[PDB]
Amino acid sequence: INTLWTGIKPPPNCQIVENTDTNDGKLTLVLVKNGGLVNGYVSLVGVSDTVNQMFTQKSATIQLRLYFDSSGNLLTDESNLKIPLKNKSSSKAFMPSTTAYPFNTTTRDSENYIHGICYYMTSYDRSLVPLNISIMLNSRTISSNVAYAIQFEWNLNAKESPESNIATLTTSPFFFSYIREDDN
Amino acid sequence: DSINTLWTGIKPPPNCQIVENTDTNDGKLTLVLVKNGGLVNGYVSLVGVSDTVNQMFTQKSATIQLRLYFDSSGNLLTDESNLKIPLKNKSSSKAFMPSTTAYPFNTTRDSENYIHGICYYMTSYDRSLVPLNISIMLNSRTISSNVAYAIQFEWNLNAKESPESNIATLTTSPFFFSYIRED
Amino acid sequence: SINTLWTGIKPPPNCQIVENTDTNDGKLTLVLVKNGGLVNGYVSLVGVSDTVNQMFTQKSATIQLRLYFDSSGNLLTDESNLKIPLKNKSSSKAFMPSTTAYPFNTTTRDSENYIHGICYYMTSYDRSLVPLNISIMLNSRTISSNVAYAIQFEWNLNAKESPESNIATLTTSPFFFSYIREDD
Amino acid sequence: CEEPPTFEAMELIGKPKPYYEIGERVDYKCKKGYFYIPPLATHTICDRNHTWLPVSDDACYRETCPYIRDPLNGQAVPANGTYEFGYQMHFICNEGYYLIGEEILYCELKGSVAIWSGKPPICEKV
Amino acid sequence: CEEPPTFEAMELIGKPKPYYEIGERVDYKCKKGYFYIPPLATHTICDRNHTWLPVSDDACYRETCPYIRDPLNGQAVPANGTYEFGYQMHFICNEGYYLIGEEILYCELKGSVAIWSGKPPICEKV
Amino acid sequence: CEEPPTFEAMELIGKPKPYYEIGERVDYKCKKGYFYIPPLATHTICDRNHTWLPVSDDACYRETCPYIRDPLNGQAVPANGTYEFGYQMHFICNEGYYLIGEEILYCELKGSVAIWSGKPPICEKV
Ligand SMILES: *[C@@H]1O[C@H](CO)[C@@H](O)[C@H](O)[C@H]1NC(C)=O
Repeated sequence: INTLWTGIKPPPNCQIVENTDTNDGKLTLVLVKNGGLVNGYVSLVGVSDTVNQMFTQKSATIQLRLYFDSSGNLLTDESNLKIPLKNKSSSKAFMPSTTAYPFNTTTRDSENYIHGICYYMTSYDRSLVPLNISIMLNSRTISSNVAYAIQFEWNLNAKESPESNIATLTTSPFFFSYIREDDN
Repeated sequence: DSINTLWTGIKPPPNCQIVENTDTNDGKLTLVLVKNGGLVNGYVSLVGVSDTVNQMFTQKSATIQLRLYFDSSGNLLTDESNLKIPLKNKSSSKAFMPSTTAYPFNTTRDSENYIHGICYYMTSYDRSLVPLNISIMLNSRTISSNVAYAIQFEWNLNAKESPESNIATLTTSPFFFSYIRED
Repeated sequence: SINTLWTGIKPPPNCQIVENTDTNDGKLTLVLVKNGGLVNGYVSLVGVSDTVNQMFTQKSATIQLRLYFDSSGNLLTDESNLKIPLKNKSSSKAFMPSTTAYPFNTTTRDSENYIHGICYYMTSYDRSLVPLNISIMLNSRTISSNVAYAIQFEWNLNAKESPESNIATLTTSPFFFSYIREDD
Repeated sequence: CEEPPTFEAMELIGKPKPYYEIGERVDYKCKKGYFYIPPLATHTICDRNHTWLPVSDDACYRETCPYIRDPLNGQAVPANGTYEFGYQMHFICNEGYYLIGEEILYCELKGSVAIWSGKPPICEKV
Repeated sequence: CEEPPTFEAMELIGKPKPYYEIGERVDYKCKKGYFYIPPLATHTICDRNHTWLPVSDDACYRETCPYIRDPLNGQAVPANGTYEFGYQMHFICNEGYYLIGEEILYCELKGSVAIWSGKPPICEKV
Repeated sequence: CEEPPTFEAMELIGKPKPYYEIGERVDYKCKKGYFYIPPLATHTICDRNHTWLPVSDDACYRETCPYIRDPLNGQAVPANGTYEFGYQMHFICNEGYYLIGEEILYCELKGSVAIWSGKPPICEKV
């Protein structure tokens, strides 16, 4: 049991727009155990029309947050990800360490975010547009059930909009790593 | 470790062709692919060998594209590839190839097939940094009946003014990546 | 079977950043993991002293921690800016940067020995992001007869105007890296 | 029963049924901008009657803005005194000093994060 | 055997020998600008005679530019019907609408990829 | 013995003791700006007397600047040392050519790295 993921080329498996009832995103997430760390791979694909219109604006923002119970299982009800993760074959071993990225009540430790940049390929000329990716580990909690949390946030911000019509939103794969829990 | 690493080896000999029309190896490509769960960890740096290559950065902008093709076994098709020396284990290579279901071979180039990032070039005179656009296309485009897997590296210079004024050894900062591997 | 070499999660003040200082004024989190012929790296920094947490009231600053190791792979705590030895998560030679990959030079100072990238600082007041230039020099330059391996981390601030106006806890986003490792 | 109670801090989890059975359970989660603190209730159930049990959104607290150190040679005092979004911060400069740039900063809520509507001011030496 | 046939779409792989024997195989790869699609052959052999077997460059197609949806309240028609590098795309705006910015876009070949020489236009409401 | 010798290139490693004992070793490391080259000594030891053994900072050299190729149609000749910091580089243009931009570049020490105080000049064709 080395890999915990959404699986390759998944079905619409998450909700990106506020107040919908139809999964409008294809989130590919791959978490791999490696020493005291976890290796991450995360890409996003737009399914709905409303989502695939987001990049007709000068700027947009997409935020998917995953919550987990004490076992390390997706709390599908609270999360924007609506389909549990599965092994490639507890998931606690894969969660973000609580001592490394605590759950705070006072502040939101800057120490809890991972920051980087992935890219969007335009429809017409394949040119690149930087998207700001940021991953918050644990930190905040919206339920008595929550024991672990991972939050992905993509951010568009450009002098002018990338697209003029609707087109399939796709974020370049962004790689990351964090200090993992370890049941115990 | 039961065959864990597939690479070009540390500090390799001129082992690839960068200039369009030629047959002498003018590049030293260091590539390290490591099996890790359902993923592969990547490490790739480039060094210039020929003079014509080491002059490329006297321009405001240049571009370098090495593409590697593989058979159904996972072995370098040295004939079609810009990499002219097969990969080897650190001790099938299929386990190391890019998944076909993850990054398909299409008939039109999914944006979902590219990895994008930035590595850096260190100038000769003041060691200052110059951003190079790195992009790795996984599969997506086949050029022969033999091809079963493909990895394409593309470095891109683009600056307000040229980094160098004379010829100097082109070297790209190590760029790390990961992809969903076949199995 | 001994896979991780690190500073440990959420460490005590464990390094000196201010040149010529009396006390440890930095909390360096470093995690090195064995993976094939490579090592996976995870490195974040936190400011402890006031003088350090004032560095970002300038338009630009620079922080450089260098770690040296003996032939065994053990921190030479005397020469290094890191003042507390690394430890396994349970020789450390297996974790060091290959000598054939990133040589120790007497002349050239190979561009082939540096890793380059960008991590981020989160401001105090509006959480906005400020790019820090990270650069990791592997081996390359020895300063003492004891040295057999070396890793140097260098963070660099450079902005149109200073990020902070008062003193505030300096924290660098986690920066991930990888290098070709030595091997017994 | 019927549509479960609505609150300011927390909202319902899942499709709101027009009619809940007797003994059926309903859970809440904190709204964007609020976060949960144990061990107060987040749920409610349909009692032997046809009303919902007692329940409050006290379990959910407002998002706080980051701590702000007194400007050098100055003093940063919360004016409404909360740090929760909504309330603001006042700045006063010591004797022989004068402030530059905004003696009041708002702690506004932007998205799911609470932030300050400006960069803390400077206290200058006259 | 002698020099193997030459083609438009695909070229030879490796040093062209002045004389090939019976039985040996010669392989082709698509030229810069073309890409391969299964499962048509890309090779050929020297038959019991001293000529080459049949073989075509049908396995290699011309690169294509990405699909372009009709602009909202408009219409995107290929002016040559192709999406093949070299040919272009025409834009027409419906009744009560007018175009802004380039009623024609070229599908040019840049490097190994075929792309559009501009951002598709808008159809505005008058 | 007493405080170990001081040097220009290398310094002491660790707290300087007021009194060292016979046979006790003391190690040095190169100072900021210098780097070590084998296999010369970088330590001394309290001999049967009460003085320190011989020892020099020859093991430590000055940081060097990168190699500079002769400008095309020109010639790049150093002024003094092996591209050692402190010393500079002179540029001369061949017959029928003229220099543009700084016929001298300094090899200055910035931080721990030795670099050139400018971009090598061009030799132009007249
Ligand atoms: C494409 O169609 C247009 C129609 O306006 C024509 O002008 C153009 O020449 C065509 N291109 C080619 C290569 O025939």
